[PDB]
Amino acid sequence: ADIVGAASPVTDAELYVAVGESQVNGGPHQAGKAGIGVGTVSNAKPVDFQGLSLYSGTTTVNGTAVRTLAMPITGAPGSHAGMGHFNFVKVGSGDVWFGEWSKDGAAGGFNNRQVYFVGDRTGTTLPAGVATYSVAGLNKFNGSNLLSGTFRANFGSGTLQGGLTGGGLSVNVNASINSANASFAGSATANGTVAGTTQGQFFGANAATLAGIATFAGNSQYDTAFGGSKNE
Ligand code: HEB
Repeated sequence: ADIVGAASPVTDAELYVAVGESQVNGGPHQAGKAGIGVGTVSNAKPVDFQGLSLYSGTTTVNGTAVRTLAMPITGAPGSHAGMGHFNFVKVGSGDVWFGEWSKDGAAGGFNNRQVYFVGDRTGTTLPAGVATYSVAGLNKFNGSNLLSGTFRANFGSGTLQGGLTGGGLSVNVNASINSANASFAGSATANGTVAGTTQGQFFGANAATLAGIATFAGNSQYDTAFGGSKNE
C-alpha cells in the first residue's frame, strides 16, 4: 500500500489521533490499509478505517454517508473505553477517508478536536485539463451542519480552488497541485477573514477523488476535514 494522510495538531499527550498505514492484525482490524490510531489505545497504534465500517453508525446528508463511531460497541475490548468519538466519510469506492475526532463528541463539546484525511495512493494518476469535484466537509458534525461545495482543479496549471459552506461556516481553499506525488497544498480562509492552510491529496486513476484538511493555527475552531469525488 501507499498510505498518505495528515492530521491537525495534537492537543494532548494522550487524547489525540494520528493517521497512517494500519498496523493492527487483530479483531476486525487488518494491517496495510488507510488507518488511524488514538493515544488512549496502545499509544495510537493505527487500525484501518475499512474495518470500522461494519461497527459504525450512519447519518446520511445530501448524499454523504457520515459514519459515526463511539463506545459502547459489542465486542470491543475494555482497552477501548477511551477511544473517543469519530465522524468520518469514505470517499468513493477506494480506500480514501476524511474525518474528525474528539474526546466526547457533540454531547461534551468536541474537546481535544482534530481533523484528518488518510488514503491509499496506489494507482493515483492525474488527468489532463480541468475537472470539478463535489466536496463535503466536517466541522463538529451534529447531524445537520455538513459542509458542501465545489472544487475546481486545473491540472495543466497546477491549481486547486474551491469553497465549502454549511452550518454558518464557510471555508475556501487555494492550493497548488504537485504532480510528482499528486498532493496539493496552499491557503485556507474561514468566513472570509481567518487565514489558515490547506493540505490534501488526489487519489485514484485520473484523480477520481480528493481528500484534505483545512487548518487554522491560532483559530482552530475552524479546522475542517473534506473530501469528494470528481464530477462525471
Ligand atoms: C469489536 C469491535 C472493535 C472496534 C469497533 C474497535 C475499534 C478500534 N480499535 Fe480495536 N480491537 C478489537 C475490537 C474492536 N476495536 C479487538 C477484538 C481487538 C483484539 C484485542 C484482543 O485480542 O483483546 C482489538 C485490538 C485493538 C488494538 C491492538 C492493541 C494491542 O496492542 O494489541 C488497537 C491499537 C485497537 C484500536 C482501536 C481503535 C483506535 C478503534 C476505533 C477507532 N484495537
